[PDB]
Amino acid sequence: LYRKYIEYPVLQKILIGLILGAIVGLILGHYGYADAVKTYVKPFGDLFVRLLKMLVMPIVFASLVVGAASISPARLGRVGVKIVVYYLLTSAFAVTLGIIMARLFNPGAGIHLAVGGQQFQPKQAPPLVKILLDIVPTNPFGALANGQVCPTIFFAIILGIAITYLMNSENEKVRKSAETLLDAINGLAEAMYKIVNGVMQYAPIGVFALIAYVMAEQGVKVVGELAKVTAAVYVGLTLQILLVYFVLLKIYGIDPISFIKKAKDAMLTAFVTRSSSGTLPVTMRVAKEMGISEGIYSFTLPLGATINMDGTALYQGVSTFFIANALGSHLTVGQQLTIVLTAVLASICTAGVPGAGAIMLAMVLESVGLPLTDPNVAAAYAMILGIDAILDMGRTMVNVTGDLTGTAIVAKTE
Ligand SMILES: N[C@@H](CC(=O)O)C(=O)O
Repeated sequence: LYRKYIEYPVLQKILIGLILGAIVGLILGHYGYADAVKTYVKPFGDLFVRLLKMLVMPIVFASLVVGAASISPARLGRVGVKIVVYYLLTSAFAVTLGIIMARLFNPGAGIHLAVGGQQFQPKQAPPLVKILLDIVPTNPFGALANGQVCPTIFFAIILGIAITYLMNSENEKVRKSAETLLDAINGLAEAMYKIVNGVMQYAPIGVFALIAYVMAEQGVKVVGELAKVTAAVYVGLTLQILLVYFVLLKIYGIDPISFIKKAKDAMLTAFVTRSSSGTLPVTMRVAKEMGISEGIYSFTLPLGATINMDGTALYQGVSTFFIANALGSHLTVGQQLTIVLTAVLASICTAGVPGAGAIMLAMVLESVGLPLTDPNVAAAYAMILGIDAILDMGRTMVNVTGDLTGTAIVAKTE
């Protein structure tokens, strides 16, 4: 409780809890009595997970309403077309590379990391037609509460475009009312951010508890796959950086070395801060240094940062393959491309704050193939959750660099 605790700024603090916990969990004989560590520690971690889920739902709604309504109807045009194409193609290629890398490493298992035995293939997922139908909400509040992310996305975009056509109308009462509504929702969003900042400080203890249980449960071989898949992701990320950007910058006429030189400044703050939003003003400064047009970067940067996320999509595909191979599941081609589409939609919906990235994974699993209710699935989810902390660090810099690439390419064409 003592203030100095909250005064230590180092995000390295989290890693402290990562290390100190694992050691204790690693010591099976004198400390790692599975039953006692289980009963005592597990709830401290479930508390962190439970708290983490709370942040997700309203942030999506408020951020999308404000951003879409303020940004898109105003500038809507061919610039929007090129940007949308770029973002969607990048998401697709990112998930493609994640799949290819899971094929290359095969990180998931040497022997089934979950106990298997009841790995029997899951209940068949619905065909694509009903998935696409679901994207539109059968009822807004009913689907909002129950626990569905995407239809809230739809409804929010709708409401925002509506308001934006609205405020321009003549009658003053209408303009005033719309303004008040918008401001209220924006205030809600700011509040949720302020809460995120706080939760981050409790996070370390939860990391400590979760990883301690993970280590003490299975012991030595949980770290064999864990690092393997870890590297599988990191390489998969670097490739995305090298091939995608160097090609594009090369094609349109920027020498990539100087580009990354310039970006390193923002990438440092993205990696260590573990958050995408605060970098956005740093991104605007970097663009002003990069030689990019004001209206274009002012339109694109917020919209890209909220909408477009590629590194997280690769992380989700690779984590999905991890789960599948740990459970004792093997994925057919149709299921693979279905994962492609579903992960595209999930990366689109993703929130944009540190931990949220894991949560949307639960969506893809539920949308296709493996349901979450099977205990082995949650068991492996627990293993993922720990390393997610470090993986997010590189995912942040990847996403920011991709958005910068998009804006600089568009501006260079014009
Ligand atoms: N906000 C994270 C992703 C996430 O947590 O969903 C990032 O930018 O890397």
